Amino acid sequence: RFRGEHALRRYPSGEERCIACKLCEAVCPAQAITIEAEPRADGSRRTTRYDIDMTKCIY
Amino acid sequence: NTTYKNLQHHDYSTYTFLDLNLDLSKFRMPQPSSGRESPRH
Amino acid sequence: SNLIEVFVDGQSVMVEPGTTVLQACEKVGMQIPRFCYHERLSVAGNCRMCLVEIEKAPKVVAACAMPVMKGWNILTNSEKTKKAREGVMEFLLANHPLDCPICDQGGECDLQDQSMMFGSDRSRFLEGKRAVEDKNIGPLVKTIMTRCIQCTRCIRFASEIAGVDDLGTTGRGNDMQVGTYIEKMFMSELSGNIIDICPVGALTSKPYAFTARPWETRKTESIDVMDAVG
Amino acid sequence: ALFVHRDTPKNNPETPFDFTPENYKRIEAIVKNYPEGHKAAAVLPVLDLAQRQNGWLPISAMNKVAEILQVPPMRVYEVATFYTMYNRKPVGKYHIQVCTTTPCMLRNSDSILEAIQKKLGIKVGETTPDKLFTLIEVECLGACVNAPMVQINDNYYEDLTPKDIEEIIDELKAGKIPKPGPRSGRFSCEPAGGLTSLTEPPKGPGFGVQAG
Amino acid sequence: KTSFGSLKDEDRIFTNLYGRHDWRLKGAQSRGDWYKTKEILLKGPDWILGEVKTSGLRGRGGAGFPTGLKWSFMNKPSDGRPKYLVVNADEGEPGTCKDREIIRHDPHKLVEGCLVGGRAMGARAAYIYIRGEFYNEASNLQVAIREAYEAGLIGKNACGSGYDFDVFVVRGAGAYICGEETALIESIEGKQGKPRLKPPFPADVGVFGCPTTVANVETVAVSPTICRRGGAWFASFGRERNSGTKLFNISGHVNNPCTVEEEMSVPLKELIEKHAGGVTGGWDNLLAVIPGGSSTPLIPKSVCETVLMDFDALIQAQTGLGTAAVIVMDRSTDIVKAIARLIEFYKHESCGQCTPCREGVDWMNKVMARFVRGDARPAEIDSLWEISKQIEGHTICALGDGAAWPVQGLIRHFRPELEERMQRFAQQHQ
Amino acid sequence: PLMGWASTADPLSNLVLTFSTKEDAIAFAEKNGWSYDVEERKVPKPKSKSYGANFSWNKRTRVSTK
Ligand SMILES: Cc1cc2nc3c(=O)[nH]c(=O)nc-3n(C[C@H](O)[C@H](O)[C@H](O)COP(=O)(O)O)c2cc1C
Ligand code: SF4
Ligand code: SF4
Ligand code: SF4
Ligand code: SF4
Ligand code: FES
Ligand code: FES
Repeated sequence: RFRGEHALRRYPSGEERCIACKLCEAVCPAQAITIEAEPRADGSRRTTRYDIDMTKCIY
Repeated sequence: NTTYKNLQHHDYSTYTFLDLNLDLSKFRMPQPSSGRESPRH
Repeated sequence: SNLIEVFVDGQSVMVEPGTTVLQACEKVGMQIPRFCYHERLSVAGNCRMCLVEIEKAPKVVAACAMPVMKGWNILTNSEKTKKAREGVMEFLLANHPLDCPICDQGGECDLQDQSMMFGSDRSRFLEGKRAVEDKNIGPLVKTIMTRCIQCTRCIRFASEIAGVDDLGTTGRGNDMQVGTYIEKMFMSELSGNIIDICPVGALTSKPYAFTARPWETRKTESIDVMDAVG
Repeated sequence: ALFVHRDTPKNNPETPFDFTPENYKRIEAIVKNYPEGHKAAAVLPVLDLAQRQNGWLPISAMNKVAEILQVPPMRVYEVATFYTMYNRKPVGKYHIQVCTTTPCMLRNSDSILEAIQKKLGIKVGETTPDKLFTLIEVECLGACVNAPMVQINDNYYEDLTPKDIEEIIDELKAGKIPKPGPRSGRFSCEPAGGLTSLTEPPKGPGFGVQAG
Repeated sequence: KTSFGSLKDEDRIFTNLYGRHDWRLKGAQSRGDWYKTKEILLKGPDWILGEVKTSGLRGRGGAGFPTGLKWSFMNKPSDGRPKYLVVNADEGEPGTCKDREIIRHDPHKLVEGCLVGGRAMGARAAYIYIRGEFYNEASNLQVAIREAYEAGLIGKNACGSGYDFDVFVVRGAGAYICGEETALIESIEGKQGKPRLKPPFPADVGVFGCPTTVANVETVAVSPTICRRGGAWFASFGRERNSGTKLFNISGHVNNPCTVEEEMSVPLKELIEKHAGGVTGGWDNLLAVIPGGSSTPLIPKSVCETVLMDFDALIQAQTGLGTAAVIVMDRSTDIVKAIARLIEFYKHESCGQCTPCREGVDWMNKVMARFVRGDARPAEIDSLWEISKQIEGHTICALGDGAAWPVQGLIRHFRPELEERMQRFAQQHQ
Repeated sequence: PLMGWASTADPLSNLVLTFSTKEDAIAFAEKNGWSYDVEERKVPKPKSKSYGANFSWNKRTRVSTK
């Protein structure tokens, strides 16, 4: 359960796993997460920008 | 008695209710109006 | 001088005749939780969340549409008031899908706030959860009718203010769709106001749809243009 | 069960639908039953008249009822989708409804269902590969003192058994509609044995009247 | 005090229940209808209200409010709006068969009762809401109303009085809650059939807004004989509070199932055996007996060895007596399957205003399906008890309470059979 | 210009001072020095709604859909 170098997962044989639901931006105690969301042409809600500062991140 | 006194309703067709409703048109109270002819006048 | 005494939680207050129980509880400052009462529309008794106990009475009455008799004494924090609220809340979250991440009213829902501050903690209802095919009300209003709680507040709003008469309940039992039967684009004035009326994330905004989240955007007072009313 | 219209070009207005002027005279009488100023209350009998003038009702019929009774159409769509007479999908000439809830089921209803099923072939909900035998099961029709019961169009059948099912279906195939009374004795709701209820003739006028 | 008795003929309220006698206005006049009715119309509504409150006519239809107090609620001082009488002739509550028989065989007694009820409160018109599934009997009622108007009997100068009065027949469209007290009133108005809230009672806001009242066909049909026969003679049948004659409809697993008229107070074993054959396989073969119909919890055998058929006695047995549907179920029948099909009935016929009955009937139907298959553990049957507590008493109408009662009666009385079913499925699946 | 954030030259912008009356608000704003615009508190109007008038006879408050 070691914590460090976080990265985004994706579905088994599929697309990105994130939703841009902004739960992680709401809970981030350093306020390091920056999310900007747009839906693509398919209609599923997605992102544009998901930026993390590793400098601010207390892990 | 042992003889069933219906079978008056044996030969009721489809439109008999509305035909009797048409036959009972006259001798009826004059349906009191209330301001407008409809809730949207 | 047209005064009636109501003891809200024991505390006395004078109230004009004809008003509801909920207006008296808001006259003392209480909020009885509610889903289908709205202070600009006609009162219907559909949602049943608004229940409150009157002392020396067997039944639990609906505070949205109850007039005031002489000398009440109203318990807003009694036993069966809380039991009725937790019960109605446990019914409402059954046929309501798991969409709180992808939903658009995720910060500003009412099921979430009232299921925090009034409802139960553990759930039940192992099997079930109906799903309803969504409609297309308009190209300005995104419509996911799976999240609908059938509170019938879009219909009362359309019929009594927009004057259009296009939205209708259809069906019985669990199968009560709320929408247009004839695939017709509900296109009229004040069609945008229906997204603030619908308290759950069913009738949501189309251009706003998946672009924000309401705990981040800060609020600012401002005045309209392009209309003489402002 | 398809509570969205989904144009389906046998529907999809305008489908040609019109009333006989004798039916206009009917609708005049039905609207004159109700008090003036509340003309919107005749939607249910006028829409029933449309159902019996055209065996299943299209969307042009609902629009025409809304035009005659000057109501918005959406209220007519609510009333047509709410009730159970107004079969919006097209049905056949005859329309079998097997009524089963508790006492119908508690007196061996499933044998009647399988007898209909193997005399006709097609299952519930759908229809035969022609018209006139749309089969559905239904909830209580109100004759619970008899068998699981058979409703054909505006006609009951009570106190049945699968051989009488075969008789009724073959005579409907012949076209000669049978008598709508119950079968196998007790022509109405009677104790079928000795008839231990009232036997003496009634007393007529003035039997113990007081301050009339 | 006659010790709870049994009925004897010449005191039945209405004969010709089987169609054996001539049905016409001539036949009704031979049987004894429309006799001295002008002196009933010309005596005053104080007399009719005093007679009905004196006789103690307990109201029928499943509610059980006393009829005299309701008709006295209809004595508002007269405003510029008229008053209506709505005769409710629906049969839901599967087991009923109650006033289908009256409305087919003797409609002239219904016209008796509606004229006396219209005079009783200054009413102006009587809307008779018949079930949509009763088309032949609706045509028979139209023939009766036609002959009533054609003999100059009612209409303008009703029975020679100076009191106009008319009767209209509204066919329904097929529902069960249109049989209620107020969704009936919205079904007349041309809306969809859904109930209203209670703080406007029908004595203040009713059919389009006029103060109306709703009455069952048994109460209406007994209402002329209360006036034309003796004062409080109707309360010489049974106990004192709940008194008179009632139809009893014995369907199900009895030999020759039928309908009878009897006293209100009557023992259940004598009711079942001595008028409708016997229980198939002797008296010991029966498993349970539900009185009332679908809005009443069940009665096991050891309770129904003694308990008579009265409102207060069945409330002391913790079962609210509905209307006359005294049906049985056999030892060799899955009572769980029968009650689960009854819950499927409530799912098919219920509107969806209230979130409690809608969501609760959803859960109770899925849970009763799983208990027919036996696919749970006893914490689920306790949770079924919890939801059947939470539905009852939080709705508009009494269909939610009626969906909560038989589930409660099943959990009260047939607990170990559910335990055995779930044990069988566990031993087979494991 | 490296990530697309919202940089600002504003220390005082992220403040909020929740008070309980207008008088103490004006007193604090005049005490601590800066300018102030005091807006108005606009209560909801006490209406009178009635289900019985939602089901009236001759009036135009006939909902026709419930
Ligand atoms: C679910 C339900 C079913 C009802 N079924 C009937 C019915 O079959 N017949 C009837 O006249 N009233 C029926 N009612 C209405 C009430 O019984 C109503 O009180 C009755 O018409 C008059 O009551 P009373 O005889 O006590 O005056 C029903 C009510 C509900 C809630
Ligand atoms: S926004 Fe954050 S919390 Fe939400 S799905 Fe994406 S990574 Fe997970
Ligand atoms: S409407 Fe409310 S409860 Fe439903 S998914 Fe959206 S946030 Fe969740
Ligand atoms: S769409 Fe929204 S406003 Fe309309 S009934 Fe459903 S939850 Fe209520
Ligand atoms: S309890 Fe159910 S059937 Fe009764 S009014 Fe409410 S939604 Fe309709
Ligand atoms: S607010 Fe009273 S029922 Fe919804
Ligand atoms: S259940 Fe079949 S007739 Fe009542």
